[PDB]
Amino acid sequence: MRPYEIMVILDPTLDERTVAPSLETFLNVIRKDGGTVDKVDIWGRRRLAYEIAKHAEGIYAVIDVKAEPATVSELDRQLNLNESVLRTKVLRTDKH
Amino acid sequence: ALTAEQKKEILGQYGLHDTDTGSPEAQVALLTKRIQDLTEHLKVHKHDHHSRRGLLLLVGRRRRLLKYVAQVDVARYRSLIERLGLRR
Amino acid sequence: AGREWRHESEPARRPGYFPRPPEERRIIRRKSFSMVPCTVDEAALEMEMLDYDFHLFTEKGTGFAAVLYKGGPTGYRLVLVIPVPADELSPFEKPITISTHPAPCLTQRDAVERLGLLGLPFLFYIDAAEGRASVIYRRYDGHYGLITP
Amino acid sequence: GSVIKKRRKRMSKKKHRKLLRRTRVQRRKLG
Amino acid sequence: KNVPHGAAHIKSTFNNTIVSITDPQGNVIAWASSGHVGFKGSRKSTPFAAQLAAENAARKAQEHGVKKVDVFVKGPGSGRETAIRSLQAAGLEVGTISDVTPQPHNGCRPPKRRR
Amino acid sequence: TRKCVFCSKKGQTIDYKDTALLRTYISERGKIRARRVTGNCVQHQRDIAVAVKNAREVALLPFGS
Amino acid sequence: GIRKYKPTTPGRRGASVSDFAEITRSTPEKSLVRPLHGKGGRNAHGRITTRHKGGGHKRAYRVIDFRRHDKDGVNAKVAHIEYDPNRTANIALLHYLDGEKRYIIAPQGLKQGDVIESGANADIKPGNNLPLRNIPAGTVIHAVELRPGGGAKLARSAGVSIQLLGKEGTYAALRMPSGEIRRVDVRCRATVGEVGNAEQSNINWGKAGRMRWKGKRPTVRGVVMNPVDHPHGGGEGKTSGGRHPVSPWGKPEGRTRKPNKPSDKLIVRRRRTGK
RNA sequence: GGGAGACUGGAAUUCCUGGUGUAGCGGUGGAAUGCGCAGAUAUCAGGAGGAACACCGGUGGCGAAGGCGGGUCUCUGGGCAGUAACUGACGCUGAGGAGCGAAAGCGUGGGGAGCGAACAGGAUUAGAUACCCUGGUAGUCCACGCCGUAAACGGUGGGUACUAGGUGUGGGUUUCCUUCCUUGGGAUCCGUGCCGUAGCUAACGCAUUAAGUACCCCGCCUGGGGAGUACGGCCGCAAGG
Repeated sequence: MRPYEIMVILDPTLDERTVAPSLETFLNVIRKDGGTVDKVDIWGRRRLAYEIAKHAEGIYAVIDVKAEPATVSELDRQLNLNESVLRTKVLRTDKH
Repeated sequence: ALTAEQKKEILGQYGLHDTDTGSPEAQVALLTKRIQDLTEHLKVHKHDHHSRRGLLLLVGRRRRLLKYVAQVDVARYRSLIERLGLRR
Repeated sequence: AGREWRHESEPARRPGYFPRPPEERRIIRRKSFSMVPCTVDEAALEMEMLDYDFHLFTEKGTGFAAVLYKGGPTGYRLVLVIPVPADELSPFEKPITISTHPAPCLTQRDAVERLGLLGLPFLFYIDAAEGRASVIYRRYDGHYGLITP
Repeated sequence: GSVIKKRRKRMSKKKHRKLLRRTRVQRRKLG
Repeated sequence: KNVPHGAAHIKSTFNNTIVSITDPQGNVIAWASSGHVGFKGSRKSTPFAAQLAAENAARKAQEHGVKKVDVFVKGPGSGRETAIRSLQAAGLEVGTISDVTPQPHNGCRPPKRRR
Repeated sequence: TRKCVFCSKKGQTIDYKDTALLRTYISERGKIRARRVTGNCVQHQRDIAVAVKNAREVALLPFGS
Repeated sequence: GIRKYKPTTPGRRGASVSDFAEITRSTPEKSLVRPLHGKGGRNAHGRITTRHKGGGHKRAYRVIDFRRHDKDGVNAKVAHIEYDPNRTANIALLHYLDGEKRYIIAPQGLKQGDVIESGANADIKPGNNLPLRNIPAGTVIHAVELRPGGGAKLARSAGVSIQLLGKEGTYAALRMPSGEIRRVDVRCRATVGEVGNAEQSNINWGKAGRMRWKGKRPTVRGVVMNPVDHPHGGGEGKTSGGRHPVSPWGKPEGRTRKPNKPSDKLIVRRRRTGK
């Protein structure tokens, strides 16, 4: 179980009041995999430096997870598959 | 390489006493475990030649240690070979 | 262009100022000599003994900031913050002409960029933040000389 | 050292390579 | 048409200069080239040819209702200096100067060196 | 010369999230400033470059504005 | 993979055979097999319409489910992978959770014991079937329909895949295996992933016997024919036909697609040759 | 920037589509082939695709060598420092042998934007099978395999001990100026440069990273051509080694 930091940018059209619950469900799998701990922070509706997928503004979410690499990869695959997620980026908050 | 717990368990099972870590039996056991792990890795990545060179170095060191053991005490060499499955 | 050197190879074009590339160019000369109102002839005399090609003053009739410079063989040239004809301009005897374009409004970095991409010996402009006149020239050490009120 | 020796060696090697190119098919038919 | 405010695109290569005045939505309304003002061959790489082309483009934009323009220079320096000076000198007010040169992030292989 | 503000006892950690700490290290054209003009040590210069590139990848800094 | 025969006999010199590694069972499902008899290339009049057909090993037909539209929301488990003689691809046997068995062409990488789901709520793992509206752009699909309900028609061969470029309005632009770009309605279902048995095309058949077993009669060249039989026939000694190449019925070479077909409006750009 | 795998980011080139838009564009020492007038170049918007990763970026890091930098994740090798707990000479070298081995090249299957052997024209020339210009196929790219060569060079085999120093720079430990911020300075271990003693050399030069003083092991040389060629043999699909 290693710590990870996932930064996601979502399209601005969807309402912000649904970002926190919906993202919650996206973590449910990694919650039920191996007893993992999550910390979700949301600072969204910020204009991007460059246009991403015909969009200028985006919602930024930061998720601090402590989980197995396979679980994090599976979660990243699901997040990329979703059509309401413009981009994702996974970092390791360890020495790496 | 191996984690601390695997090294501890290998040393406890193969070490002559509860403290030694550089005894040729313990070194041979650790090298054999590392060799099997590296072989399992290389069965997937066939083109990782650098780790293959590292494996060759480990194999040579294990062979030299077995040579030293067989030169010092034959019975210990036979016991170690039969216990580790080490062909030679 | 630069590789290899021969006897007849074109000599490198060197500006009068020391290079001092954009890296640590800076602005380390800020004169504010005179802003007492003057006429064209008085401004020309203040030019001549200062041995400076251009000079920034404030005009008598307009009350506006202006810059005079040598207009080459045409004589002298006068540039104002807002272009006005000669009649409003205070009477003069030197043969000069007035630049029809107005001094534009732009920032410090934009002014440096315009000076670099336009290659003029100076740029006269109304500063965006200050809202007043300013003349930037490349100095004799490679820095930019920003003359402010 | 001087490149004269290298010039001699490259000339010899070049001539041998040209000869091999000229007689490739004959060597194949006799070999 | 009547477009009071537009942009100026100057492409100064090593052997030609092309000046185009553009309605800011990106639509070219009047363009003059170095070879369009009577030059041909190496003669059109000179700064004087750039001056003539810039003046011609300035007039061909001025009679179309263009008053104030902002310039986007581009290309290795051949006549950019004289191009902007001539754009100003033909009665066309210059708003801003921007150097937008396509700068690759080390992409594509350049042609082999000449000798 | 200049001081590696990170080797000091008050050296803030280098991250790709805090955008101001990186904006103070890139030129007005968005390019990464050289090491000599900054003065930081080689490890901190490399960390700064990596953070700048990551922030560019996550659309936090312009790609040469 | 591919297993190469040793050159023991002149008929086995360069021959090679498909290594049936993915096949997990040697028999088909008895309830999904229908009778099949060879036609010989002869139509309802008994006349030969397609030449070079006839003979060949007897084969049976396994009912393939090209219209997976009923079991939406019902998961299936891949029970076996079998060999279908009527197609180049291999077929997989599904066990739906309700108790129904079906046949589908096995996609690339599908393994025994995998879970196959379908419908709008399905995942994007290989083998899942879902309408093109729910499939994100850029993915690779196969067994694509042409009309909303007609069943899979495109990208059914072995190792063949279709790249979904993008969706606009009610139409999705697909890149066919031929390289041709076509639009199709978004209601058409598609299956995710490439088709398996991609290495099948590298088979060297060795001898005429293998082709005869596959059901291919020998093909006679036109220049060795007589002028009554072929336009290229006749002449003393070997010849090139003495005339621009033509079909045995005289139609000259060139484009034969009938112009102004109703489907011409749905084609973005045709395939290209010699580029 | 040690290696492998997977996913992915932006600038730029090319092409396609749609606007604005005209008569040139392109190229050179100078021009002409060439592109365009059927709407080129230029400018804007959208789309597709391939390759390489500007700034950081250097005589700086890693690797036995070849060599290795867009970002993130997974797996993995080596090195250095300190403590010195542990084994107790287990070390060095290594004929043959095995493995790795730039680029080019070969085989099967893909991909193909830019560059580009071959090949076409244009130009220069007395002649141009070239240098320069316009096009351009293999190839450069990916997967699995072959070959086994380079100015594969530091033209300097591996290990060890000793022999004045001075000054850059990378990594790690610690004492004293002490603000303890500061390349403060000192000490020490491991790298990587420059200058210079003794010493060595035919000289140039090397000089604690020896080409100095010595010990252990291996490879290689015995005038230049003929020739790394012929014959024979081994390997290789072939080129060839």
